[PDB]
Amino acid sequence: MAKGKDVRVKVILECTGCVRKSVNKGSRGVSRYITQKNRHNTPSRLELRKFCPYCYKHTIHGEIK
Amino acid sequence: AHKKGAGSTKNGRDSPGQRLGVKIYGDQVAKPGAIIVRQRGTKFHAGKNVGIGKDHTIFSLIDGLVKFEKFGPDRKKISVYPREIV
Amino acid sequence: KMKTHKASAKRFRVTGKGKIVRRRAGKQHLLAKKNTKRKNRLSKLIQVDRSDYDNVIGALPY
Amino acid sequence: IAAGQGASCGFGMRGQKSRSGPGIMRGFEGGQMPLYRRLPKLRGIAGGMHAGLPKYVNVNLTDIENAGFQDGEEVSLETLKAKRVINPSGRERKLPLKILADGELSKKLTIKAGAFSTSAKEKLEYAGCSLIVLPGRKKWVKPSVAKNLARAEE
RNA sequence: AGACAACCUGGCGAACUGAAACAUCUUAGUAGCCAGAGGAAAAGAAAGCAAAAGCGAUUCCCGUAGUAGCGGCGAGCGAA
RNA sequence: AUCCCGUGUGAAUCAGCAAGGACCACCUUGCAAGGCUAAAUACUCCUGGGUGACCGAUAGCGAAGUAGUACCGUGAGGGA
RNA sequence: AACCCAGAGCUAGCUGGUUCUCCCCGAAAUGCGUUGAGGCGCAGCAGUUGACUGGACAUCUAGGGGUAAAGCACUGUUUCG
RNA sequence: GGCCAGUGAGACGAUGGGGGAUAAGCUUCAUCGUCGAGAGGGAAACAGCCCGGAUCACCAGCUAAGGCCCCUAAAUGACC
RNA sequence: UGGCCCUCGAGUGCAAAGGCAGAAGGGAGCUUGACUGCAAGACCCACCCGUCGAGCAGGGACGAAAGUCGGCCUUAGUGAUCCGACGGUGCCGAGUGGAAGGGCCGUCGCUCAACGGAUAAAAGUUACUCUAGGGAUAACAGGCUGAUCUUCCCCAAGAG
Repeated sequence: MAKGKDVRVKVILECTGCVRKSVNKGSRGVSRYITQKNRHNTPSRLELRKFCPYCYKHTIHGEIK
Repeated sequence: AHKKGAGSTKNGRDSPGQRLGVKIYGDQVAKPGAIIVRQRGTKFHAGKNVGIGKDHTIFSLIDGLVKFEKFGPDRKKISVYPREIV
Repeated sequence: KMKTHKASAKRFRVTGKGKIVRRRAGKQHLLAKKNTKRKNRLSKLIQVDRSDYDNVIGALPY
Repeated sequence: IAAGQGASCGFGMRGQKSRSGPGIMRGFEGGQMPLYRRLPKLRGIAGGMHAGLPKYVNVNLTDIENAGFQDGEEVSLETLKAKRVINPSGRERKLPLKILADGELSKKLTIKAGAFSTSAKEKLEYAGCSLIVLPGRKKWVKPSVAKNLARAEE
């Protein structure tokens, strides 16, 4: 969104593992355990990074398509 | 809100910037000197980034912690009087 | 038989040696964004100096 | 005996009020203890264990069964104990349970009413019950209880 | 009717002050105004509590916790 | 939650209903919609006896000698 | 925006006052915060009590930080040729 | 480590630096000493400057700082 | 563009100090520890709090390998408490079995800046003034000091 003194918002998303959970939260306005912050405006969309969650180690991560 | 107008700087500071321990001493694995934070690891005192001549301590204690720019980083191991029995 | 401070009892918890082991701060849900290997070093420590007035409050509650 | 109060007369002529001018009237706790000292509260605030817990420690310190009605000389522990009892009168909790401690053990013994742990199994095996750790190789299913104590029904 | 000394039931109902500010809250449902009755009133043998053990009228005293719980969970109040 | 209500409505009714601090099932207990009921419990003008390391007429109740009089204010009231 | 009584002996980190005697030791008026800075809380400083070759002055050995001074290659200035 | 404190607007002189004209016993920091919580001796009289820092008595001596014509004790002492 | 002199006098995301060409400088491939759980020994604060950190346990990336990485050259880019939303966790859950709720793990909301933040929410006058105190906080004035002001004086081109 347009940056400036008016109506701003921290572009902070999450990265949930594929068909898994843990090390991440799922709600209306919540962030993962690592608390990732995208750019939104800047060409992004579709985030993902193989991280090591609770169950086992290293997976896929990266929610919000 | 943020103020603006005719005025100079303000607010004092303090790192601080001193030296812990010194040459020839039971320098434990603490952090000698450390004028600035983010100091990398060093398994000894220090002795670099300054006039010719390396520094050395009489006793060591499993690794340590000294600045990255001044005094350091890590090179040769120094420890007068081998810490061993018999 | 004195009005024991409640808002204080629900916080500290006298260990055993009469020490007031107060949990860390800024840990509750953090509310401080990311902390990187910081929220992990948050457990339960003990207070000093001022502790000589925080324990006297709940003298009865022990 | 009498540090010197009773009034304010004598030497140095006391003047109270800390001799400065704070709160001449007692009770004026300068700087409330709550604020500035009310650090994050989380460790304390809990759900509160249902168990009444009339005694921080278990029933006692291994003293059951003894010459007298202080234990009923039958090893049961209910509410008819004097020397050693969960409460001066007894009967006001839920689960008993007990561990080892001071005392020359007990000649006679017949532990009952739950209770377990090596504390009262390997040390109190001289009579009544004993220490028996149900193995986990017999059955293919997960281990059956951490420690099972014989003679203690449920 | 006593233009009724206190205690008691009922109707109505503050502030100062405390919350080191103050409109929530607390401080007082006290003080104060008014009505009635007894010398005791009020309450009282229980669609209770506890519990699957059983107790079992109300009221009063000592404990159980001034814990639990409630509250800008702040002050403060305060169960069973 | 429950108990007592202003207002609009308002079921069942004992092989039925309520309560168990949301609700629901089971179980258990108790069943009020009308009333009476001694004692333990509170306080005191006043009565009789007695007690008190309580004071002693600038003390103590304002009043231990015909003062809450004499006086002040319109008065309430204040008050040697 | 009263008079009199009652809660209010209200509140009053304000100010003033605060009534026998001897012995020993001995403060501070600073820091960190505070709608906080003529207020205080914590810490420093004082007194008391219970444990510790724990410390201070001086000599020697063993380092660094780099003021004064000086310099002024570099940064920012500077006259004559 | 534990119990009870007190005090947070201090002042001045020397020294090393910011403010002001390097003007102020002015103001704001650091350091030492004094006053402030210790007199007295000396600067005529000036707490903070100097010497010295008071358990007490004593018609007891010697000194520090400062002085030695008189006034209040002490060289119009010697040499240039 | 080529050759020569090529010496923090360049470049470091942004202020500035320090440091750096064994490069964090710059480019490219692979990747993405911008890792979880802990962590001897210490620094920084009255406290809260802040900062650094070898190694250990469970799994990966790069290189042949040794080996590095728990963010970005470092230092700011921020703010506790309480009330709450939501996931996980059979921890608990006042008759029992569940549930609601609470607890625990994880995250989010407050130019709460007067930002160690008193409220979810609050601007002015008072010459009608009143009360509690002080000149440590002003006005007249004394005093210290006194650049300015007043007076006098030095050198001296010139007017006369």
